[PDB]
Amino acid sequence: LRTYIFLDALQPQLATFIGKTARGFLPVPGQASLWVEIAPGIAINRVTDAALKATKVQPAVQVVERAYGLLEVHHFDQGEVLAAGSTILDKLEVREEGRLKPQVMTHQIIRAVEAYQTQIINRNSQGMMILPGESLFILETQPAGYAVLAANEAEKAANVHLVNVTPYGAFGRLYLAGSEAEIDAAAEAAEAAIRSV
Amino acid sequence: LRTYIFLDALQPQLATFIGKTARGFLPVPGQASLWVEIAPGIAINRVTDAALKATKVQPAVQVVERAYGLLEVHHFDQGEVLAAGSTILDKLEVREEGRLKPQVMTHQIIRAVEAYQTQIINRNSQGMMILPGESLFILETQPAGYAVLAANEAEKAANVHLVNVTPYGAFGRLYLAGSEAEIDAAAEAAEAAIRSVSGV
Amino acid sequence: LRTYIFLDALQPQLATFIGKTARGFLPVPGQASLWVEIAPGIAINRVTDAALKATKVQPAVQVVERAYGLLEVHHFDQGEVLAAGSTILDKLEVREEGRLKPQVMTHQIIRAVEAYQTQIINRNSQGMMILPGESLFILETQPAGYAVLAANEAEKAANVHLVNVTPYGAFGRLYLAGSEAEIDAAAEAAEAAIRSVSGV
Amino acid sequence: LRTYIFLDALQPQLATFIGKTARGFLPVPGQASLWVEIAPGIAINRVTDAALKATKVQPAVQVVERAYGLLEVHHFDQGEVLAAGSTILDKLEVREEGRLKPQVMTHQIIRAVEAYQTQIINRNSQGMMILPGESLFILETQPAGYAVLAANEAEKAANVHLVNVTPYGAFGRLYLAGSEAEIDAAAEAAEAAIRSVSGV
Amino acid sequence: LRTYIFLDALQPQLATFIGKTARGFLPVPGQASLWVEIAPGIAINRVTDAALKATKVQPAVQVVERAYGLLEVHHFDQGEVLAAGSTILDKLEVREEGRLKPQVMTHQIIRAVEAYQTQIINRNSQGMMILPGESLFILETQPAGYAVLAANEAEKAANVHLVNVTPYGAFGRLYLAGSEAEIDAAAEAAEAAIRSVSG
Amino acid sequence: ITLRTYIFLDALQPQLATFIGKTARGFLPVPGQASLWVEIAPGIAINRVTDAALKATKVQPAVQVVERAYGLLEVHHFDQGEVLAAGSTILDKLEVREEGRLKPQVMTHQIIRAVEAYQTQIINRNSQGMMILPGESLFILETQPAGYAVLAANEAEKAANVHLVNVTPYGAFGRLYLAGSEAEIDAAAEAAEAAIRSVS
Repeated sequence: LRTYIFLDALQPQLATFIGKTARGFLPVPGQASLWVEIAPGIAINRVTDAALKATKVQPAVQVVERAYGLLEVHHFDQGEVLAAGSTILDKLEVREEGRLKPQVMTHQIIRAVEAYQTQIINRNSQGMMILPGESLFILETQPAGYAVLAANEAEKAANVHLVNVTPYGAFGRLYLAGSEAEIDAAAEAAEAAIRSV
Repeated sequence: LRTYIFLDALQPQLATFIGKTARGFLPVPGQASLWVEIAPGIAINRVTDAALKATKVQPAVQVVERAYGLLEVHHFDQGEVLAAGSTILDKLEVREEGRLKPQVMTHQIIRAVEAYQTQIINRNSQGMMILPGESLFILETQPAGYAVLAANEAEKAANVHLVNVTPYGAFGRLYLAGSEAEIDAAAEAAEAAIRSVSGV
Repeated sequence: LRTYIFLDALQPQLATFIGKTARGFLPVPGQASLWVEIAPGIAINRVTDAALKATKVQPAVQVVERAYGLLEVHHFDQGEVLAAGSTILDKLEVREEGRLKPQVMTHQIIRAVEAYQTQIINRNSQGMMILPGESLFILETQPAGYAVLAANEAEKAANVHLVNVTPYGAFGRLYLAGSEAEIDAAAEAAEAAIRSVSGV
Repeated sequence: LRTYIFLDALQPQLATFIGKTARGFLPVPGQASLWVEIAPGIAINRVTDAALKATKVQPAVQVVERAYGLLEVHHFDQGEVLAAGSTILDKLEVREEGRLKPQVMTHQIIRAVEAYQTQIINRNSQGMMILPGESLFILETQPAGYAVLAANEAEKAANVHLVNVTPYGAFGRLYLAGSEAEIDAAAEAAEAAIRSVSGV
Repeated sequence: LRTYIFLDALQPQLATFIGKTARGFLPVPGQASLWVEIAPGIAINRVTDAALKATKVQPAVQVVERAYGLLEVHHFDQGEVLAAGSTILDKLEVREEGRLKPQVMTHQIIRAVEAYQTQIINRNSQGMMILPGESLFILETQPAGYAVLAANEAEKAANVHLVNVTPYGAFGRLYLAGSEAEIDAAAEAAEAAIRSVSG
Repeated sequence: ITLRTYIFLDALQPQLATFIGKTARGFLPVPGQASLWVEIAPGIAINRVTDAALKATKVQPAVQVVERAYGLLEVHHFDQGEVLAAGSTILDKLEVREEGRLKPQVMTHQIIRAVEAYQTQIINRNSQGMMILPGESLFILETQPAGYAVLAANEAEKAANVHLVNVTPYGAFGRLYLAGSEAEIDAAAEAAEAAIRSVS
């Protein structure tokens, strides 16, 4: 069990980013959302099947990457999602606390990003544009799944733009853009959330 | 000469969108930008060559379509971009006014788009994401090259988000997202810009 | 109103194929499914919005192609889908029978396809694989949206494999694979379904 | 029958370019290569099946395009490929000279291409890279399938680089790069090759 | 030498899957098929060159991924393929047994997969589609190359559908779909095949 | 921060610059420009390096790749002083000196003489640079960290008449493919290996 984290309600940009990029059943803002990462990757199919047979949740994500596998299930009813999470933990025979604790590989604020840099960031991103002169928050977590918690709590806490989030792979990466003050608040919220796991 | 439109200064989102999609030298906001659409599209390489050998402009775009060809050249110095444009028009043996006059084919404001619909829009888009509940402006131009004018002027006129712009084909398509009030102003600015262009 | 076709229940392979290629809310087998193709295409966003604001349907497909636009909406409740259809027709200010009557443009059965040909078919397809020696049904419809009706009814009628279906463009194209007799039955049902559609 | 051209032996770069882009059985240099373009395109699967059932040829290419269809079949032995053509001509009730006689719609040499322009060309190309300062030959043929003859004979006659070739659509497009002298010879050989083709 | 496995005759779905996804000279059902995986990845070009210079085999696959390299060569004549393999081993100065023995990290049957889950599996797959209500066999091997043996032997033994096989990467993954009993017979034959190779 | 790669190229050779321009996501260079490559871990932290170089100099970035584990930056300018000023800024920022970089090691280096057509066809289908043609020799080089592969490419191209087939200077291992005559490949390989060995 690499990642296990429950989002009580998806913020609009995160839900929209998942919808623009994920392969599965799109979530909408406000739905509860549970994320589960495990190894080996292909074995996530066992987790998905358990959750879907037990509850009415819908999966936005089942990724099997080089080494790991990641699942998202969602529903407008928090308890329906939480019911799916309990089922998953029973199938895995581990409790919520047996999850790997998230580590922050990088947390940095880059002020007044130059146009040359935003152009490359943006060409590699599918979320909101970072525009020249905006501040950039970059967060790298390990394992990758927890990046969504940082993204959701940051968006909840400040007026910022979700540029990109990658909650799978060796490392989970998050890009936010906004004014310096809003990015400061978004960064504080994201970090306070990762450390609360 | 189908399209010959000079943008005095690229607005930030349009410049960023070009940075996301162009296959040439990426621009940056504030640069002057000339877009030239021609028929036949195979001659675009000769037009590009004329502009580049005469001036210091950098080309963000050269698209050879099934019929039409599109070029973008830019520079911070408007003089470089207009020098390139003059070179092009003189080679084509046309005057700027000889360009096709653009027409607003289709224009629609869709208020408070539902979440389901913002997903299909977003998955077909590379610009800003439209969020559920935002209003959507959809514009079609003929010829298609002029859609970058609608995008640039809309962004100048209103606090809207550029979701996507496609300035090549028979019709140029533009998608903007924002509040209803912002989209109202962006829509009018986009349409007023298209109709302000003299030509054939 | 180019295409307007109601599918009472999505067959498993067609629903799975939509799940593979659609950029909207993926459907599941057994759901009612309405497909709407219009000209001008760009106006599909207004059609989609009207259906989503009026009903609980979810959209699997919204394709802005070139001159046409295609929408799919679905729901397990046939009533919600029919309600969305009437909402669309009223928004378009047309009646169902005002749709273009579809025509079988081309229909072919290739018996016992060679391995060298199945490789190329499969590389241009996202559905089931056609295996060497299986028969291949190739269908073209006009308008293109009705191709999903041919696919759904063929799967209803025969034990065949959905290789690929493309219900957007000037002609809709369908590829099915299976034994000769089953392909004969699939082609019959697909062609009959197309001819059973009323329109102009 | 739009295109019917027999290439006695694929030249190395053209064979390599096909290997890079085709979705069938990759050829190698020196093999005989027959290219068949037909209308309607959807009938191409039926022509492919006839050729494969009658001979040992392997198909590198089968593209069904919005109007036309293109097939490539090849074999180390010219006879096999000629046998496949003989079968295709019999299946079509047409002779070799019943093909459309191709014509050179466009032919341009752009000398000393600027670095900015070679970038965009290269990002839209899968063959050899054109390097800054090299000359660029741009040819268009109609029917499009004959563009591979222009490519094969240009490569036979001159030390030039195949940048890209597209043998389908309304026009076949050929981009070559090299020194001014090499490109001059390649252009003349290409144009002569197309002129040497008989047909309606 | 990470993977070295010989398939006497490619089954139809496996051959077709290779044909739809591989970058190379596409094989056809019935051809003999040899798979070789090594590290360093880029060094697979030496292996390919030896096999092609010595025999008439055609390569369906030469993948250079993050870390490893994978080759497939095939021919209707098992003799050409076996001659190509021994040439490879001769050039590597290795014997067939010096290969890493494949492990079985994941092997699971998921019965009656829900439509939500099949839609995702399918959107990530290029083989046959798994349909809602079918059973799913999932198998992971290390090294990845050996997945093709499980696929070929599974298809030979049971009426199942090849959904996907990825014989390159850190781990070789196999997805089969079908009825539960047929999937059980397929899994039986696949697992027996994997653990029956020395190394 | 771990400084995996730091290497300065005095002048980009034509094929390398063209390959960067054909493949990279950024502001793409032209031949003759000075080029600095910086690879670090953690991957996303490359953004700090980029920011420091851009805020202090006029360099433009051709590359900022954040892959599975590492991040790679390229900055370039015709004035070597701008590029070296950017490099000094980066090193001062990272608080490391030039020689604190990970020393590159020639991992795999091999020449494959007279490559068969079956093999070139696969290599080419997996490559974006020049073609390798059957019968040409192939130089394959692996480097660790991957960033230093560009030095081998540039010096190999400077030293011999070879073709850049592909270079991947990011990932776990940096890989270089060159094609040419046996003798030209021999010289290119020697020049490439000597350069890598000479990095402190």
